[PDB]
Amino acid sequence: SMLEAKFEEASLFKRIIDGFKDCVQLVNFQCKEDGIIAQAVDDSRVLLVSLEIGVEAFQEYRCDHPVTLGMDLTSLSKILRCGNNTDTLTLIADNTPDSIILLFEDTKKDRIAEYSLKLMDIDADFLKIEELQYDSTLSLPSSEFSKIVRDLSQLSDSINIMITKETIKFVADGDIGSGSVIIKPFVDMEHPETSIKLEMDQPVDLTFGAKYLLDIIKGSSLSDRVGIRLSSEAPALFQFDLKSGFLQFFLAPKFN
Amino acid sequence: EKRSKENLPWVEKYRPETLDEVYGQNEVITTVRKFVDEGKLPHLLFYGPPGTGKTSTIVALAREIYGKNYSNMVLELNASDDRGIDVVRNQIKDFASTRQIFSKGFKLIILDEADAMTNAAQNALRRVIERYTKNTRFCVLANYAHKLTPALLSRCTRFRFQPLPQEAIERRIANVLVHEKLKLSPNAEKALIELSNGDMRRVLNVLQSCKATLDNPDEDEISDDVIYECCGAPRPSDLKAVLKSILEDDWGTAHYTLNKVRSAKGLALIDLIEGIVKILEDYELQNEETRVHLLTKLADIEYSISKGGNDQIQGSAVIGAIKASFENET
Amino acid sequence: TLSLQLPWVEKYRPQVLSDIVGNKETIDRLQQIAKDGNMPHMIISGMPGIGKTTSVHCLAHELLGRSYADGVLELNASDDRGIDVVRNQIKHFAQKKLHLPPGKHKIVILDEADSMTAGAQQALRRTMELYSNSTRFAFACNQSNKIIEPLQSRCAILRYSKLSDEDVLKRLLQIIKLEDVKYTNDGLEAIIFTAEGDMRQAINNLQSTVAGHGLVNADNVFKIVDSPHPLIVKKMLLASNLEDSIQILRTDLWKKGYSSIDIVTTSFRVTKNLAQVKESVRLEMIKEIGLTHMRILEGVGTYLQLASMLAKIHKLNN
Amino acid sequence: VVREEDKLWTVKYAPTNLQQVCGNKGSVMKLKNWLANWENSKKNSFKHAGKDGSGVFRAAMLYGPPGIGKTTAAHLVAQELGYDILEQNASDVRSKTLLNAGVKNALDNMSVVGYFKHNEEAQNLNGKHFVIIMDEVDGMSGGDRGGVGQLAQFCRKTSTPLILICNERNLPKMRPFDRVCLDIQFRRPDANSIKSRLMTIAIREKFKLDPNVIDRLIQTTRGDIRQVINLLSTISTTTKTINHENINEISKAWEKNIALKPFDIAHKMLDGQIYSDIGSRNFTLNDKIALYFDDFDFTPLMIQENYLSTRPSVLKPGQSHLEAVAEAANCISLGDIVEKKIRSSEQLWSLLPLHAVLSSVYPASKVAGHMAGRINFTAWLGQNSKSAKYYRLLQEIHYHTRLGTSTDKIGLRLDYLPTFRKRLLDPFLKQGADAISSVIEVMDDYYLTKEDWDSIMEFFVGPDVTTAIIKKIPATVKSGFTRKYNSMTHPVAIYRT
DNA sequence: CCCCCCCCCCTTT
DNA sequence: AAGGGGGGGGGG
DNA sequence: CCCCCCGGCCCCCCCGGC
DNA sequence: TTTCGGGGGGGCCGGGGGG
Ligand SMILES: Nc1ncnc2c1ncn2[C@@H]1O[C@H](COP(=O)(O)OP(=O)(O)OP(O)(O)=S)[C@@H](O)[C@H]1O
Ligand SMILES: Nc1ncnc2c1ncn2[C@@H]1O[C@H](COP(=O)(O)OP(=O)(O)OP(O)(O)=S)[C@@H](O)[C@H]1O
Ligand SMILES: Nc1ncnc2c1ncn2[C@@H]1O[C@H](COP(=O)(O)OP(=O)(O)OP(O)(O)=S)[C@@H](O)[C@H]1O
Ligand SMILES: [Mg+2]
Ligand SMILES: [Mg+2]
Ligand SMILES: [Mg+2]
Repeated sequence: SMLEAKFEEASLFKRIIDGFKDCVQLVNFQCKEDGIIAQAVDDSRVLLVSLEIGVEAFQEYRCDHPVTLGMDLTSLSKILRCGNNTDTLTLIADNTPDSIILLFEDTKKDRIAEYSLKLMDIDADFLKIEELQYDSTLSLPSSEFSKIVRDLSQLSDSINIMITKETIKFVADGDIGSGSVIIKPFVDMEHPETSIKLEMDQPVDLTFGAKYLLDIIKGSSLSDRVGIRLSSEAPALFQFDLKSGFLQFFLAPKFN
Repeated sequence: EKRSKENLPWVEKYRPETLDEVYGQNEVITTVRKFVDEGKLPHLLFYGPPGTGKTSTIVALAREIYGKNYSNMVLELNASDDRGIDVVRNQIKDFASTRQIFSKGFKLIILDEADAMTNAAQNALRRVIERYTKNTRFCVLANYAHKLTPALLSRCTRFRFQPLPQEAIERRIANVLVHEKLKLSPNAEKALIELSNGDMRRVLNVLQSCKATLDNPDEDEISDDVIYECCGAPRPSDLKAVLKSILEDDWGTAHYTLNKVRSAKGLALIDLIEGIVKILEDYELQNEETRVHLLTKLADIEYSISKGGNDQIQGSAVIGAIKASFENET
Repeated sequence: TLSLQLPWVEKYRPQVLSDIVGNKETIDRLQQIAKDGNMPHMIISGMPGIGKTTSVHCLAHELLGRSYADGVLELNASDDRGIDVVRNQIKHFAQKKLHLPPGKHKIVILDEADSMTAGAQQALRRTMELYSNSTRFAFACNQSNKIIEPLQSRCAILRYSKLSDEDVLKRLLQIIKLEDVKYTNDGLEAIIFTAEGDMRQAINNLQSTVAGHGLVNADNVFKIVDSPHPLIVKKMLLASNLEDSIQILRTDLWKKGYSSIDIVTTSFRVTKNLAQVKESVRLEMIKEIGLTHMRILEGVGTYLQLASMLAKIHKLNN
Repeated sequence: VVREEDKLWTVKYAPTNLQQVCGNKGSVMKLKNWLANWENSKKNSFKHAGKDGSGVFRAAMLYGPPGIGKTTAAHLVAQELGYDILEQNASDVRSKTLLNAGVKNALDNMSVVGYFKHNEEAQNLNGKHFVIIMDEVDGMSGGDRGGVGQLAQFCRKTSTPLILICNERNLPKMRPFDRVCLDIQFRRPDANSIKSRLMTIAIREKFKLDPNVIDRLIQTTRGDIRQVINLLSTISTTTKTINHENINEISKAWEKNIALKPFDIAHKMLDGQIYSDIGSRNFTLNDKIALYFDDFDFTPLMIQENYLSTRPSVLKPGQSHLEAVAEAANCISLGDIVEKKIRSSEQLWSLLPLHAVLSSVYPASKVAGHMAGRINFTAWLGQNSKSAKYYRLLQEIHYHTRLGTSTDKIGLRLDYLPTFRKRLLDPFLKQGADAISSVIEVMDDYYLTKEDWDSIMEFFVGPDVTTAIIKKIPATVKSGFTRKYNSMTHPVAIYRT
């Protein structure tokens, strides 16, 4: 088996999958000697999910040659639900692969559950996510962003984010009036996790859909803070760090 | 059931329990017996008219194959149960694709009265029959072949149940008279066979009614008079007299004779028409037009009677039709 | 007694494309496709028991070798084939990734596809189009008109014709040799005559004989197999005199147990397919037969009604 | 990774450029012009229509028979103008809920894939836009509830170009798309427009194809290029020469069976040629019954509608047109009785063939010939609906006046209504506005209303038609009548009707 | 720009 | 070989 | 104590010949 | 158009289980 990646507990992989399972259907995983990079595009072709998991997140990682695996997330989640969170989860794939093996092993009861998931043929090529000089680079706690987004979505289906000098406005102008939430760059020493920073280059103003933001903010469980990179005319970048790796959402802004 | 078999109707009390008690179908019985005795039973399609022994034959075959516990080793479905496409997809498929519970053996499925099943279910049954032929066999019973899809008919070996021959009916009547302490005259047996039209149910029901009619069945013999009284059917002499009067007397005399013959025993006009048609079938007419007119007008009168209407007008119509048709002989 | 024996129809089901008789051009085309691969989307149509399912299965087996288990998705009327099934399971199978030799593809076999609803057929279109590089579709049906035009446009039409008497005789003789069956020429003639081009019925009757009487002669065949009643009805309708028609009706149909509804329906069909009689005369006879059929459906299923129908038909043909 | 010789010929030889498309050049040009100028129309809010008239529609509806290049044309147009394609088809659930939760968000959103693919591309302004292609809209079965209406709203309200594709534009289900999209029609391409493509395919695949028999092949597939390419691929496996010798057999084997529509069924059934001896030999009675079954709910209506408008060529010696018409009418009446039997509680659908003979085939054979004029659709459906509406109105009027009269609804129609008119309409034509009160009184005596007044006035026929009479009444009189009625209380016969 | 075949497609709940 | 309307090859 | 999964009615629509 | 019956497919509702 060229590819053998062991997660000490299946909980981590389950949380990672659940983070971006309500917005995409098919994922392409490229596994190389340096780890796993996964890409996904939603049906509407508006949201792009990228995932990076380094070799530090696995107890034992071995990859003789790079491999590509197309997975449907419904089946993957269904199979993952069959393994307890306290078992070690081994992902196994051999040369010329038609399926991937998920092995949930528990040494406490010497119980081994082996599942085989058939791979999907995806012809889409990995979009080149080249570094972009985003105009604004904000970062704020995941809980606060989730609360604000969920509160604003109840009023309007579109949320407008404006970044100006020491001003971050989330307007929700829609059918139910027009509510706004304003936060300022704030720093605390007792609990630095609740600090808000702003590193603009030019003023920014982008409008996004409510459904995409609601799907994106579902990943707050995997990170304590969320980093938002914005540019005058380009997709936003919502980054959630992990113990070893990251989960990024690229959302195409609404027109004007 | 309740109490004992003596409380059952004769049509049910005398239901064959073994293939040796099925009369009048010697070829089919022999073929099926040879098939079972050599382990080469194919899918069966028993096609026949009412009361010929199809259900009895298949039940006896299942009993012979599986013994007394056959009821728990076969899947019997009839028009009284739901047999939709979902039933075929789930219940029949599960039965055909699973092993026996009580004892080892092959699976038998009896789709009695399969002519009452929808076309969709019949189509779904095709691959069920084809795929599980190794361990399952299907038997379907029908009275009307036009209701069965060609695909289903292609998959089944056909056995036709003819109307019961007269000798088989006599043998069954002899067995019944041996069981029930009864005496039957040859004329009574002849009339019973004539009116039965090859149906054993009719024979048994009429015999039971005849026995009930006798005052002292132990020492009273059933005669043709008893049969005609219980069945309320015209006697041959009455039909001959009516026909002779119609064909050889004036209109008033024919009307009077028909009315008197009908009133004497309270006969129905339809039975008289049937008897006269049977009598005239053997007549040798010199002109085809006479037969054509007879058949057409009598069929019209029978159809009119089927919907009710005035009885006297219908009788006069019968008389006039016969007279006009026979006027063409010249 | 409790151990069944495989019927000859299944025991001698052709396992290779070279064992199928009839439709020589189409069979050779299928053999060429198997040899060179690149199977196209196809629809095989015909009438019962001519070798459609056998041909499709043989082609799939020969093409896919040992990859038959994973590369073939078989669905028929006995399986649920609704719109949801087509959208989910068939789409997943088409999107599946499987490693096969250079000239092979995954195969979806929709047997009895005429039973599928219009919505499922509509849903199949873009699935067939987008994934043709890895999946191919083979439909087998009895009535091609049931398949919607868009699906027919995407497939290759293979309309099987009925097996000739020679092909039926050839296959029957091969089976006889492989089974060591005693037979006479007249017995084979009777078997083929009653088969009416249906291989399944021919083999079934051949087994029923021997299984019941040993020697396959015309007599023994006719003691179990009845001559097709459509031919008897045709003889009844074409009889010169009304007396002959009535005699045929009484002896060959009524006294044999055939129901009146069956007789009248067969009369309708035969009159519809009487090419030797003028169309107007056939229309008048059909009107009379329809009157009789309507009377029968009401409950008056008597021999007198059929006799009257024959009398009216003879009146028309005079 | 996919070998060239392992693809279907329809994929290997699929058009790569809009010029490679065969036939329907005008439709392709119309679609290209519509999409090219879509941005300008958006800038003008789709108010100033151009010379072509395509500037007012924000969406296009491509329709035509199968296998002619609609999907290929739409995809090539989308890719030629550097747009990003968002495609949905009948293989995707397209109900109201899913459409609202799906393509609706993308209707006014940018394309992340487009941005990340054309970031380095210069002068690609459309690369970040979406072109929504809704294929197989006609194939929306019960699995897509409300999809047609939601797509119609999308067409009437969208921010990016939207293209819809269907095969049957004349079906009632497609009515909502009547005037909310630019209709682009694709016609069966002729043989001359595809002969070069067939020659190229034959040369590339190493098999002889005679140019003469190409038209016969096109006729066999009825202008389906996909079907003809498939036929060539299937026949070339064993036959290396499609010449005049084998053309007949190939055409007869692959000939299509398209169910005729009601007008075509009526035209063919009434043709006198098929009922001749020879024509009977070619077109048989079974063929006629199958032609009826092609549409068994409209064929009898069409025959009954059009059997009086022909010039028979099958008249028997001495038989006149009127006698044949009478015989056909008698058989149509018998067929109507049979139809009543079929759709009764017994559900005797086994009589469907017999009905076919009594309602369609026999009368047509009696009056078969050449149509004397245009074939007309049945007028029975509209008349039936009108009769049902009038019967409903009569029932309401009867039950409003049921407490004053002594009769059934038929007696009310035949006897009471004339006197009611004489007491409700004539007074207005003699004393003008002085009858108002009197008329109202009459209404109050029978629990009548203004709507009942109009309905009653709408029943009379022949020399008692009130339309002109009502129209000629002075407007002042009618206004006064309405004001007087609306300014007074009236009794109610039935509460909560 | 105009005109003429030549055929196709639509009438239709 | 139904009547009426629309479109693309050829002549003008 | 509250939320989510997925079995069962409930409703609506469309054929029904060879 | 439509007098039953069957079949398919979608929308709710609610029992039960899980956290
Ligand atoms: N060949 C027979 N031999 C003896 N009794 C018979 C025979 N046929 C019918 N009967 C008698 O009539 C009764 C009914 O026979 P069945 O087997 O039910 O006939 P059937 O043909 O299956 O009826 P249908 O086709 O459903 S109306 C039996 O219980 C017997 O008593
Ligand atoms: N051309 C044939 N050659 C040899 N045997 C045949 C042939 N056709 C049919 N049979 C035999 O009959 C049996 C059934 O054949 P099938 O392939 O099932 O016919 P079919 O046309 O597919 O039936 P339908 O259309 O679903 S009713 C086979 O197992 C064969 O034994
Ligand atoms: N005008 C054409 N020219 C060349 N090839 C064509 C043309 N039209 C269809 N084809 C061929 O047929 C194949 C499929 O055609 P499509 O455009 O996808 O079908 P369609 O016209 O959309 O009809 P439906 O409604 O999908 S059946 C193309 O890839 C081509 O290979
Ligand atoms: Mg029975
Ligand atoms: Mg088959
Ligand atoms: Mg298409």
